[PDB]
Amino acid sequence: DQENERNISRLWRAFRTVKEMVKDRGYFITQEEVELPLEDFKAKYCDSMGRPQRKMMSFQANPTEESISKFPDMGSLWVEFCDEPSVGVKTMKTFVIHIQEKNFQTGIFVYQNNITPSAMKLVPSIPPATIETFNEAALVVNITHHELVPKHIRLSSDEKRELLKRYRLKESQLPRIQRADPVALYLGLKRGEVVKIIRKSETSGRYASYRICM
Amino acid sequence: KAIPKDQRATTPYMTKYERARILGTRALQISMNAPVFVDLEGETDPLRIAMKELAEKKIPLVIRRYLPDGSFEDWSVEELIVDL
Repeated sequence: DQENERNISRLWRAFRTVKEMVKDRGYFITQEEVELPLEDFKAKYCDSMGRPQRKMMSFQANPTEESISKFPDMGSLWVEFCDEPSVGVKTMKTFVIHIQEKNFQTGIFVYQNNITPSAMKLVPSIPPATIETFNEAALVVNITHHELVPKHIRLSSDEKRELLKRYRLKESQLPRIQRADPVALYLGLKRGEVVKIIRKSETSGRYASYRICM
Repeated sequence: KAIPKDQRATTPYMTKYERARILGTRALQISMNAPVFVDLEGETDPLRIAMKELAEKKIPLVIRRYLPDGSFEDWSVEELIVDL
């Protein structure tokens, strides 16, 4: 079996997670399409001997009808993986454009060992559309499942213009969350969006709370 | 910013800090030789008098409660429910 049996098992979990995330992100996905066991996995994204064909895992995902009630202009999403352990500034023009034509809005790229500092500096060059970057060893486990982390939530540019109004709040007076905050990424927020942290409290069972994004 | 008598939101009760300042504030005024809108049943202490002026809710004052954002809500001692 050697030490490749695992190197896959991880790429597997690491996979599931991106599904979860992208569904929580408010897109269309099934519990089954997620609870996709290991067994069935092998036989689908592998070749002959038994290794992983990442460039075959990539895919698209769309906005549940529900997420359309709240966020109208939320475009469609696209995720991708790479068989290149050391991605380069060339394979990017490939990704970047693939989306600029199809006309999407959200782009999730999952590198393995790292990306060329020559590459990354191309993401913020095609607005509106936005791109994100996650390492594999990152997505291996969904933090948001952690005992301590409580569920956050994005708020429409109205549920916010409200939250403020109803609290006589000046944008800045609101508790903040780090753009690079684990969960801030897991839900891909932007400078401005607010999250509604709803936790459990020994004072009163529940306890709303909020956090803007700096 | 000003708030209508309506759309009122604050507590319907009186913060101890509210009462105590009123009480104090009044008594001070009383001893300042100020008009006293109640029958002094023989009281000679401005506080004591104020305390009465209060348990008959005949104290001409209005607490202006300020809100973090600047706007305020005005509440009279006639209204304010004095439990404590």
